[PDB]
Amino acid sequence: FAFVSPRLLPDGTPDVHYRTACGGQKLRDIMLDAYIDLYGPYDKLLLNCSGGGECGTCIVEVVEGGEMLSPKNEVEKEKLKRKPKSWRLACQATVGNPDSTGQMVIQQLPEWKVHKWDK
Amino acid sequence: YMFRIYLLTFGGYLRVHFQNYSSTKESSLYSISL
Amino acid sequence: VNSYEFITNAISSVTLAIFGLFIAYIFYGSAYSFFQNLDLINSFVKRNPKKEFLDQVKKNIYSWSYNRGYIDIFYTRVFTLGIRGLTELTEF
Amino acid sequence: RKGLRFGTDATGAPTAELSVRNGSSLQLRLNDGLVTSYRPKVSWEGGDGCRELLHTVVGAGAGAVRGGVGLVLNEAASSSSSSSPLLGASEWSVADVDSDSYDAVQVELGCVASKLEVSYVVTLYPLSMATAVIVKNNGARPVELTAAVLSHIKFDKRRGTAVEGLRGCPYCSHPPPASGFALLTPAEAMKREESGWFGGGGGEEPRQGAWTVEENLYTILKKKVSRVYAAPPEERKKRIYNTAPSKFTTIDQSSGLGFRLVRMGFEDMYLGSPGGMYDKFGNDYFLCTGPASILVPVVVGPGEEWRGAQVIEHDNL
Amino acid sequence: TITLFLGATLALAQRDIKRSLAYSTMSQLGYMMLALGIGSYQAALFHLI
Ligand SMILES: CCCCCCCCCCCCCCCC(=O)OC[C@H](CO[C@@H]1O[C@H](CS(=O)(=O)O)[C@@H](O)[C@H](O)[C@H]1O)OC(=O)CCCCCCCCCCCCCCC
Ligand code: SF4
Repeated sequence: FAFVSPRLLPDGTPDVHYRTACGGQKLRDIMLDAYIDLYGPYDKLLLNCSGGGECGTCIVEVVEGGEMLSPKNEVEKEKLKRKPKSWRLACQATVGNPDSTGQMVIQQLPEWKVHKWDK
Repeated sequence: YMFRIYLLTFGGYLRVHFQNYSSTKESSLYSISL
Repeated sequence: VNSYEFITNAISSVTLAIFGLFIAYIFYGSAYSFFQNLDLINSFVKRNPKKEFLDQVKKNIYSWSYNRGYIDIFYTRVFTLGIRGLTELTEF
Repeated sequence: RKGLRFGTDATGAPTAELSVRNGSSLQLRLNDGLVTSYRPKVSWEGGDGCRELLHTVVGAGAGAVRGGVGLVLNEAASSSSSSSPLLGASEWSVADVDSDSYDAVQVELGCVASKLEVSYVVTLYPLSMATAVIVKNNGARPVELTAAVLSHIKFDKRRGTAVEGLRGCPYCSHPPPASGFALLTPAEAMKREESGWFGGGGGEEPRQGAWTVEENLYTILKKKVSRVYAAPPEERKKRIYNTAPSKFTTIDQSSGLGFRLVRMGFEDMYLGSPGGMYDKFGNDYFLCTGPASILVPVVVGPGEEWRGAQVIEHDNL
Repeated sequence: TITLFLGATLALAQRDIKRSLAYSTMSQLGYMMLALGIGSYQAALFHLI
């Protein structure tokens, strides 16, 4: 159980959600399991979507549990020139299947947040 | 697709501001007091 | 009346037109209106069978359109990289 | 009296027309916590916006059998399952009104000396009203509560009225009935919510849930379509990391308006609707829905504080 | 009938209005180019207008 905790879409104090996840998949599918929104204001049909690809519209910001993810690819190094070193793509990242005793906290899509004003 | 464009950019909530992703309208409104 | 064959041809045309408009309204159109019945929408997520396959089609189609119809990259990796070496050759 | 940008008026009972420099205004009663009407600015052309709560007509004397936000607090009596002892029928004291501008106004009611110290804060922003409760307790033993708000929203036609955004909650199809939950209704909301039309979901105490019903909800099979949507009662709300449920949204396919119902500090959501025994309560449609913490007892402590706040955003200018 | 279908299937998922419009007008010029290739240009000119 790679226990995950989402800091969702900045709201007043926090906007935390909780989710118990068995590691092994990517971040995209493991989020779309716990039904928490990742693709910002991006709809089903064709907008930025379809997983493991180009556009890069999922920019999850990792705060806690960073030392449990797969290492960064070079597509992440490419599509994230604007990044602070913190966040990654999460559509080409995986959590280890053997890390069933992890503890990871994630803030969802940035550029729609006003935070680090907290803690 | 010609109607995809129209439905995308003329019907909705002005996704810049619709208070699910961005909060830039009213937050500093002093909720329950001391 | 109007030519029956042309009548039926125009009917088929506008049928495909309204079908395209309808799928567009289903996917992108809002829900607060009265033209997204949403009963079916409330069903074609519940028993969506081929979501494991369909999305891959997505993973293809978008990956194409963002790549601008790869023919564009072709002229890049052939022509403007062919002459760039041809000039070097005719220099040496 | 005191007043900066409104008037503490009286019509049958003391009230207040909390207003802002946008047109939106709420008509709060001072006799209780029952807000009566809330008129935001929804559209642009038309001078102002008008999509209020369902405010039933005056009845016996001063009436008040209307509902619409009325905070229903109680005490989970440590004698039986009688979670309906009292609202603490007592006085109500206005205090320390503030505005900070002409686009925000909030009143602070207080009630003490029978139960613990209860404070009630009602706020009006340029867009969104909000209700918050503080339940400061101390004495012999820790006491308990239910802390429910109801907020009977008005909907258009009962045939194109539904809700989006939940899609995932354990949904705990078990309703403790006769007030939604949390008896001591705001002098009226609805009574004896039951279903006798056809086969309704749930064995009246499941957590069938695992919702996975799609984007919409199509709440039409009503007069008992009412179920707490929170986490199950300690079957999963026991261990660590117990999958916090949700935050709400609404839809009405015949008008085109939205009213998000955010909860803060509460635990559940009472999506409940009539549509059966409805021709006795008006014309168009309505439904009672709000947050609370009632699925388990709410032991607070001997010298501690409780918190809870519903916010009605619309984001539909 | 090649450039028609090609311009058509590239307006998909292109999220730039001044770009999707260009893809659409190329997919539309496909129709004129086809109509000229069958002799009945008397309707191709009308479609262009
Ligand atoms: C139905 C079957 C069809 C099969 C295919 C048929 C294709 C026929 C047409 C070929 C494609 C032409 C695309 C032109 C794209 C373009 O203009 O790029 C722009 C670049 C700009 O240069 C570069 O421009 C750069 C700026 S930028 O990158 O362009 O922004 C600049 O930085 C750089 O220094 C500079 O070198 O142009 C070039 O580099 C090369 C120009 C193309 C040269 C073509 C020569 C003639 C070819 C005839 C082929 C005949 C085939 C049959 C023979 C019997
Ligand atoms: S991978 Fe690139 S394209 Fe596929 S979904 Fe994640 S972001 Fe959208």
